Amino acid sequence: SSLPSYAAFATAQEAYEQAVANGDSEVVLKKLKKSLNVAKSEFDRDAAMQRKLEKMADQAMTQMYKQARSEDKRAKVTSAMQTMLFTMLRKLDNDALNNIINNARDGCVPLNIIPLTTAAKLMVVIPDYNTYKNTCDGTTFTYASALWEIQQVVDADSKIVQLSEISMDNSPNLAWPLIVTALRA
Amino acid sequence: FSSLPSYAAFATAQEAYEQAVANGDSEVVLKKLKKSLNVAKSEFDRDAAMQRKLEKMADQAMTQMYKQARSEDKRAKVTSAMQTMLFTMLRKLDNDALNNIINNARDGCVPLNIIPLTTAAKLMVVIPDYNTYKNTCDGTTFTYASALWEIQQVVDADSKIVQLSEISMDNSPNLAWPLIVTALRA
Amino acid sequence: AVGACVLCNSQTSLRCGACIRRPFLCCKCCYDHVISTSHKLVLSVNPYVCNAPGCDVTDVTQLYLGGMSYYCKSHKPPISFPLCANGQVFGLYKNTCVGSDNVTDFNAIATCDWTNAGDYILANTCTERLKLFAAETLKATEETFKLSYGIATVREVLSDRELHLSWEVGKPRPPLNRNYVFTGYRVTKNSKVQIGEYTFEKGDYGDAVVYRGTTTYKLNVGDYFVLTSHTVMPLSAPTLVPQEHYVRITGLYPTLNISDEFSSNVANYQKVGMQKYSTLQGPPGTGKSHFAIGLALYYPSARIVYTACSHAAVDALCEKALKYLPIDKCSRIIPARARVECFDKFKVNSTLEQYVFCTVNALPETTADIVVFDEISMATNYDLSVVNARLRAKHYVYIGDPAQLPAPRTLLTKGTLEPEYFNSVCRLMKTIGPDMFLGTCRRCPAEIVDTVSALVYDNKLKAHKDKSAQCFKMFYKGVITHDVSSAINRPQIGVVREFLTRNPAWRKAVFISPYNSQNAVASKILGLPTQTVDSSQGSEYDYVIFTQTTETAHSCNVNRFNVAITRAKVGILCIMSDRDLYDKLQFTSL
Amino acid sequence: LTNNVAFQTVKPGNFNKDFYDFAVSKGFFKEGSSVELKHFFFAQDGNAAISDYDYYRYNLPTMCDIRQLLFVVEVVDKYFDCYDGGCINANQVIVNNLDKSAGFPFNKWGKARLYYDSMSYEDQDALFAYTKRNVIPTITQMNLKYAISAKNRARTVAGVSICSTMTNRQFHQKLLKSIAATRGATVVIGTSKFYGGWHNMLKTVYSDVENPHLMGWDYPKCDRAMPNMLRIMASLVLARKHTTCCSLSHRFYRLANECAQVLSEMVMCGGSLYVKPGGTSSGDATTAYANSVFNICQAVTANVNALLSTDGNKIADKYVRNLQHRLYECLYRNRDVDTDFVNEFYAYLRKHFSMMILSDDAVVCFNSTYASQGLVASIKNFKSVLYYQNNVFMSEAKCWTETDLTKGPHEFCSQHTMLVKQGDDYVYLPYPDPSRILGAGCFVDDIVKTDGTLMIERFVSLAIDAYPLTKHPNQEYADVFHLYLQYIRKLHDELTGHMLDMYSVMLTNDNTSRYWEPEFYEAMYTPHT
Amino acid sequence: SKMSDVKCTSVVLLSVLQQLRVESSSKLWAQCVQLHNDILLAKDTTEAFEKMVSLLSVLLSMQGAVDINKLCEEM
RNA sequence: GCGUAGCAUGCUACGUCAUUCUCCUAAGAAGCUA
RNA sequence: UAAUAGCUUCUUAGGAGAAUGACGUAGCAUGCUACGC
Ligand SMILES: Nc1ncnc2c1ncn2[C@@H]1O[C@H](COP(=O)(O)OP(=O)(O)O)[C@@H](O)[C@H]1O
Ligand SMILES: [Mg+2]
Ligand SMILES: [Zn+2]
Ligand SMILES: [Zn+2]
Ligand SMILES: [Zn+2]
Ligand SMILES: [Zn+2]
Repeated sequence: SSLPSYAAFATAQEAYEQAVANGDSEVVLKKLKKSLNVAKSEFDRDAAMQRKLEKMADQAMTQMYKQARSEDKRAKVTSAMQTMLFTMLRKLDNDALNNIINNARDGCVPLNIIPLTTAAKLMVVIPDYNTYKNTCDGTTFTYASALWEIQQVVDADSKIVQLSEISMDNSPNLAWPLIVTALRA
Repeated sequence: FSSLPSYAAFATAQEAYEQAVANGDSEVVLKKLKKSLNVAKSEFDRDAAMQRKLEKMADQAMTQMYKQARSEDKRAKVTSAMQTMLFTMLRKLDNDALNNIINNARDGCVPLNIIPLTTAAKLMVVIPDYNTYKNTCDGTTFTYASALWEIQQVVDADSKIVQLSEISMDNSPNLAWPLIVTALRA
Repeated sequence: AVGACVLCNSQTSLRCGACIRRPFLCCKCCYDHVISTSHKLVLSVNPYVCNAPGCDVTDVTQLYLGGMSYYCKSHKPPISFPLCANGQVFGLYKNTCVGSDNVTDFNAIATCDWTNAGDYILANTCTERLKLFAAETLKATEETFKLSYGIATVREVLSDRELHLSWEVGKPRPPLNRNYVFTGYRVTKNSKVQIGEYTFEKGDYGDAVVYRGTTTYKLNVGDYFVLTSHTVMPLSAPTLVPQEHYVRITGLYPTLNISDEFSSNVANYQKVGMQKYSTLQGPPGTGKSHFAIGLALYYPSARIVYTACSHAAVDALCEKALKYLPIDKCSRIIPARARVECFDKFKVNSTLEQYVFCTVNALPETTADIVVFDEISMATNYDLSVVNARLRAKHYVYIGDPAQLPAPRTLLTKGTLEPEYFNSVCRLMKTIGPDMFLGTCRRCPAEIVDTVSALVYDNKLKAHKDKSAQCFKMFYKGVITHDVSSAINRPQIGVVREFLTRNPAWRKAVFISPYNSQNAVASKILGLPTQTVDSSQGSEYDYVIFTQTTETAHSCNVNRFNVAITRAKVGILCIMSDRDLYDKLQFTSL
Repeated sequence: LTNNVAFQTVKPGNFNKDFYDFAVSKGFFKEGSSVELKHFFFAQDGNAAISDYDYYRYNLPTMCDIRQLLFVVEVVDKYFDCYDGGCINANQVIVNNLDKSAGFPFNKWGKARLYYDSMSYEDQDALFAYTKRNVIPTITQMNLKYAISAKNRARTVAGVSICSTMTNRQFHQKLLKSIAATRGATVVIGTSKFYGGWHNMLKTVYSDVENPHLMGWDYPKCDRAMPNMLRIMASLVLARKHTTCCSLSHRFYRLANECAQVLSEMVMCGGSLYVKPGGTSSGDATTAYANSVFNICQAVTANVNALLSTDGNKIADKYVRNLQHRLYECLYRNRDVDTDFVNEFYAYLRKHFSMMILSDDAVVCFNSTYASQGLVASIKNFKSVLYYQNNVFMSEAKCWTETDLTKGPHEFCSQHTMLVKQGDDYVYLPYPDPSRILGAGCFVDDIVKTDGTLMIERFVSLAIDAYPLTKHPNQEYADVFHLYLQYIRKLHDELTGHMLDMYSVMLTNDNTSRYWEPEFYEAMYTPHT
Repeated sequence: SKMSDVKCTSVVLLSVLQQLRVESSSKLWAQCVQLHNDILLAKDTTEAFEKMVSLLSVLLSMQGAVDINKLCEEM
C-alpha cells in the first residue's frame, strides 16, 4: 500500500513464505512468524490512524462544500429564480401570456391589475402608433386574448383626447405615450 | 508520555539492547537484557496510555469551565437588559392618574384590564372598514371608555399618513385598510 | 470561499497574497503570476504558510502538502506533493481550468507602483476586466500611499468589547471604515510581525473605541496600529456599456416645436436618441452643459438623472435647469456626509423624480431612462464603473472636453498624460472622434480666445465678440516663499494689492491661482471672492485676477492656464513668471 | 405596546424545479391521474394572525353537567392508572431542543438556552417552589406557521414563554415521560409506527371486542372550542399523581398557574395584548397529553349518554340493564366515589369500546351489536355530546366507520393503513397520502433545500416515510417510492460529478450505495428491531 | 400535465413578487396572495389561466423593479 | 527419585493495540405526526 | 417572528460493555535438556 512499513511486511511475506516453501523445522519458523506478526501490527497501527486522517478530511471537505454552496445558493437565487420564473412561464405557451408579455416588451405595460369580472376598468399605456394599430381597431381593444372597449385615450399632458385623430399622418402630432382606459366585454 | 522518566528507562534499555547487538554477547546476557527491555516497555506504555485519557478528561473539564464562564457572562448581560427594560417602562408610567386610581382602591389591588382604561394617555383604534370608522371615531373627537379623545394621527396598514378628509364613503376603496387612528386623552 | 479568476473568469479559490488589492486568482494564472513576479504569498481558504511551530516559508513553489497541512522542505512529511507542480498552484477546481496570455500585462499591472506615466497608459488599452482590476488597484494604491496614517498605540486593555486609543500628535488620523485597516505593529524587538487586521469605530463616552478585529490574540502594551493597505469596493460593471445601434426612436418620446434656443440641436437629439451611449465634445463655453437641458426639453416624459463627478458642474446644471426646466418636480441628492453646501432650491433628496441631480459617489441604486454624465474630464474609470453599476438606463450621454483638466491623480508626478488617456470615454472621443460637436466661443472675449486658440487648439475656434482689451499681461518675479509645500507669493498679491486701486471696474474681480495656500491667504489681503483653478470649472466669471505663481511642471501647463483664463467672460488680469508661455499669448503688454 | 400595529404575512413556498422536472419526466402529474399535488405552501396577507386569533370567538362559556363529569373524571383516571408521576428536581428535567424560542419578552434577548444556562438548579427549584404558592400571569405570543398544508387558512401556534414552561416541565415531566414509555395502553404516545409498531398498536386495539367495527371521529376547532372546564379537568387529572410529593394548596396553586399561563391569559398578536377567552394554547408543556385526556373524556361521556338514553325495557342483556340502573344511581344519587362500580364500568368500556388515542385522533373498535342496540357510543352520540359540551357541530362528512377489520381504520394520524404480507404472516403498514409526499418533495420551505445535492437526508427520510406505497394495489401509488429512489440515485450521481469537478479526488468511502436499493427501507417496517 | 404546471408558476411568481417587496404594500399584496391562493385551489384550465394573467399583471406594471427585456432574449 | 535453570505446548489472570457489534450520553443536520 | 410533545433517519464526539485476533508480563500443568544432590 506504498508505505515503508508495507515494505517491511512485504519482505516478511517473501522471507517467511520462502521459509515455508522449505518448511522443514522449526524454531526459525516460529520466531519468523513472531517477527511477521510484529511487523503486521506496527503497519496496522498507522494504517488505521490513516483511516482517521482521510475521514477527518471528510469533515473538512463536506463542511467545505456545504458552506460554500450555502451562500452560493443565496447569492444567485433572486435574479436566478426570476430566470426560472420566465423559463417556466415560457414553457406554458399560453397565447394570453405570450400576447401580454410581448406587449410588455415593446413598452405596452398595464398601470394596474387586470380585472377579471365583466365590465371592469383597466388602464394600460400605449407607447407607439404601431402598438395602437395592432391592438386597437375601431373602438375595440384586444389584449390578454380578450375584448375591451375604449373609455380613455389620454396622453402624457393629461389632456382629454378623443378617438379619431390617431392616424398615419397625425400620429407625430400626438403627445406620446398614450394611456387607455378600457372595460372588459 | 515522551517526558516521563520511564521513557528514560526504556531509552537506556533500548540503548543497551543495541549496544549488545553491536557487541554480540552470549545468549543468556541478551535474554536477560531483553527481559529488562520488555519490563521497561510494559511500564512506560501503560503509563503513557494512562496519561492519554488524563489529557482527554483535562480538556473536557477545561471546556466545561470555559462554557460555564461564558454562561455567567451571558447571565450578567441578560440581567442588565431586563433591569434596563423594567426601569424604562417605569419611566413611561403616568404616575398621577395611577396614584389616583390606586388610592381609590380598598386593598390597593385593582384589575389589570382597567389600568390602561383609566390611566393611558394615548389610545389607538384599529378600524377594519369604513362603517366602523363612521360608528366609533367620526370627526376629530370621539368618546370611548367614558373619556374624550382627540384624533392626533391616522395611519393605514402601510404606516402612511392619511388625512381625516381622505376617509369618505366613496374614497374608502382607495385606502389601505385597516386604519390605525391615534388619539390622546383630553 | 470561492471566486472567479481575473484574467480568465474561471472558478478558483487561490487569492494572491502580495498583490495590493488581494484579488482572486486562477491555478495556471496564479502559477504564472508567482513564478515570474516577486509576489509569493497565496491565500487559499487557508493561508499557505508552513505549519511548523516556528517556521516562516510563505512561498508556494517551495512548500509541500502532506496530510491536511502545508509543510516546508525541512518539515515535509514522507508522503506529500509540492503545491506548484505541473504548471499550476494547488487549489479547488483543478482540471476545470483554462489559462491565457493576459499575464504579460497582468504582471506589469500588479507589479508597478503607479508613479510612472507608462503604467497609466497600459491601464487603458488592454481588455475590460484587466482595465477594471487596474483601476481598482490604482484606487487601492492611492489610498495606501497618499494621506497614509498616523501612528497609534494602545495604552491599556479595558475589555475585548471596547478598546483604548492614543493617536500620535504630529500626524493626522484616518476615521472609521470597515474598508480601512490598521495592521498590528508591535515592532519592538520582538516580533515585528502582523498580529492582525483591525478597524476602529469610536464611542460617545470617555476615551474608548469599540473595535472590530480579525484575530484571536490579546494586545500587548507596545502593540501599534498604523493604517497600511485599504480595500475598495470590487465593482463589476464595465467602464462602457457595449454599443448597440438603433434605427428608430426607442424608449424616448420627442416633442414638436420644443423651443427657440434648442432648435439647432434637434438632429443632435435624434442621434442621441437612436444610440446606446453617445459622446459630445466641444471647447469650453459652447453649450455642453446646455445640451443636457436641451435633451430634457426634447424628451419631456422620460426621467433623466443628471450626475457629474464634482459638485460645481452639477450645480451649474442645476442653475440651467432652474431657468429652463419646470421647478415643481426637480430633484437634488446630497450624501449622508453633507460636508459642503449644495443647490438647495428643488427637493433635496428625492430619488423618485423625473430630473435627479447628484454626484457620482452618492447615487442611489435605481433606474433611469436617460443618463447624462457631465464633464468626464473629472471622471476616472472608477467613476464610470460606479455610474454603470448603479444607474441602469436605456440611453447614456457623455458630455465633456478632454482639453479641460483631468482628474487630480496625486500619485502622478513624473511624465505627461495625453488627453486620450484620461479614461475610456476620452480614449473614444480622441481616437475615433466624438459623435457630434460644437465650436464657437460666446464666453471669453475675442482677444483671449484668440490667444488660447493657438495653445491647445490650433485655430479651429473663433468667437462672436469684441476684443475688449483689458486682458492685461504682467511679468514680474513674485518672490516665492515655500511655506506649506503649497506656493505662497506675498509680492504677487502685493503687485495685485496696488494694481486694484488704479482700476475701479475690477472691484468685483475673482482671484484665481493654481496653489491653494496663496489662494486662501488672498482672502484677507484684498477681499475679493476667491476660487481655485480646479473648483472654478463650469461657472462664468465677469472679472478674473489670475495669478500664476511658480516655474515648474505643475502650474505652467497649458490646460490649467486654459481653464483659468477662459472663465473671464469680459476681462482678466494675469500674473506670470514663465517665458515659453508668455511668448505665444496675445494680451495687452503693459 | 409599540406605537404602530405590526402586520405579519406568510411567504409562499420555494419551488424545487429539479424534482418536479424529474417527476414529470417519469409519467406523473397528468390528467386522469390519481396522484396530483394537493398539499402546497399557502401564503397569507397581513390580516392572517389577527383573523385567526378571532377564531376564539367560537369558545363560549360552557357549563358542563357536573353530576356526570364527576364520574367521567373517575373513569378517565382509571384509564390513567397504569402510569406514575410526581415532581422532579431541576437537574432531572431534560429538554429536547434548547434553541427553541422563549416567548415574550424573553425572545428579545435570546433563545431558551440563555435562560436554561443563566439560571442554576438552585434558583430554578426556587422559582418552581415559588409557583406552588404564587400565581404568575404570563404573556403568550401567537406565531404564524410556515408549513405545508392542504387548505388555505392560516394556522397559528401559541408560543408560551420560558417562565411558565420551566415550571410546567418540573411539575409534569415525570408523568409525561411515563406515558411516553408504556406500550399497549389507551394513550399511544411514544409508540413508533416503524419496526412493526403500527401493527402492535392495531392488534392491541383488537383486544376482546365482540363483533368488531372501527370508528373515528373529528373535533371541529378542537383547540379553540374546548370549554375551560374540560381543560381544568385535564389539568386536574394530570395532577392526580401528586398525592405524595405535593400538598393540597400546592396543587391548587399549580392548577391556578396552569390556568393563568395556558387557559385564559393575555395573548400577543402582532405587538398587541388581547385576552384569551379560553381553550388550550397549543404550545404549552402539556398539550398532547391534556388533549388526550379531553378526547378520552368526550368518548366516556358519549358512552354514558348512549347508555342512559337507551330505553331500558328493550334491553336484552339483563346484566347491562342493571349496569345502566347502577350508572344512573351512581351519577345522580351518590356524592362519594363508588370504586367497585367505577372499576366495573371501566372494564365494560375496555371490553366493548376499546380505544386508541393520540391527542385528537381516536380509533375505536366498538361492539357493533351493542351500538346497534344503542348500549355503547355511536356517531350520533358523539355528535350530540360535541353539540352540548363543545359548542360545535360534528357532521358525518369527515367521520368514518369501517365495517371490515381486514383493511384497518380509514385514517389515523393522516396515515392510511392496509394489510400486507411480510415474510410468512400478515402485518399492517401505514402509508401516507402520496400527494403529501410529492408536495413535500416539490415545495421546500427554504432555498438551501432547493438545490438537492446538499440534502440527501430529506429524500431518504421521505422514501422511508413513503415506502409502504409499493405494496399498494394501485400502480402509480407505488411509483412514488421508485421516483424518490431514482431521484436519490441521480442526486448522488450528480453530487459525485460536482465533487469530481471541484476537486481531483473521488470520495474513498462513498457510503451512499444502500440508499437507492430497497433493503434499507424494507428493514424499516420489520418487527425485529 | 398542463394543470399541475400552472400551480407551480403561481408559487414562483408570488415568490418573485415577494422578492421585489410587494409585501410592503398591503393593498397590492392583498390580491397578490388572493390570486395565489385561488390559483392553488383551481379545477379548470381557464380561471387558472386568466387569474394567472391577473397575477402576472402585478409584475407587469413594475417599471424599474424588473427590467423586462433581459429576461427574455436568451430564453 | 529431588532441586535450580532453559526451551516447546496447553490453560488462567493482567496490560496494550487492531477489527466488528451493541448500548448510554452529548452535539449537529433533516423528515413525519398531533 | 418562528410553540409543546412523540417517532424516525443520518453525521460526529466521548464513555461503557461484548466478541474475535495480535504482542508483552505474571501464575499452573505436561514433555525434553544442562549440572548438582
Ligand atoms: N443656441 C444658443 N443661443 C443663445 N445662447 C446660448 C445658446 N447655446 C448656449 N448659450 C449660452 O451659452 C452658455 C453655455 O454654457 P455651458 O453650457 O456651461 O457651456 P459649456 O458647457 O460648453 O462650457 C449658456 O449659459 C447659454 O446661456
Ligand atoms: Mg458647461
Ligand atoms: Zn501577487
Ligand atoms: Zn485563471
Ligand atoms: Zn517549516
Ligand atoms: Zn408535585
